[PDB]
Amino acid sequence: DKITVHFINRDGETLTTKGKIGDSLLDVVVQNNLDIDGFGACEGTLACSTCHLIFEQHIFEKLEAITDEENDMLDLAYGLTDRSRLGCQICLTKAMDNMTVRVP
Ligand code: FES
Repeated sequence: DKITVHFINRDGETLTTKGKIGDSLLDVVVQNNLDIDGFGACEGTLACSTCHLIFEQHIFEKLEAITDEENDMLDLAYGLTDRSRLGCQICLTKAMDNMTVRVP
């Protein structure tokens, strides 16, 4: 199944695209060639902070439990919020249809 995801880019523009249930948010950016500068540098291997996304609170609270490995890297991210995750760790579910995520 596919869902719609909106990305607010760091230039304030919204990029709307579709992703498949089970794909990571990095897969969504890559597969759809979204023009988000520098996003996903390390290719989803927890060796960068560049796939950092800011979530809506209601989505964030139902995401999978964060690992220490993700958290340690995420701690170093520019514009870290209490609703932040590394996007390459987050896989799409139907709860996320029409959600908005933001790139700081
Ligand atoms: S793409 Fe590097 S940790 Fe997510």
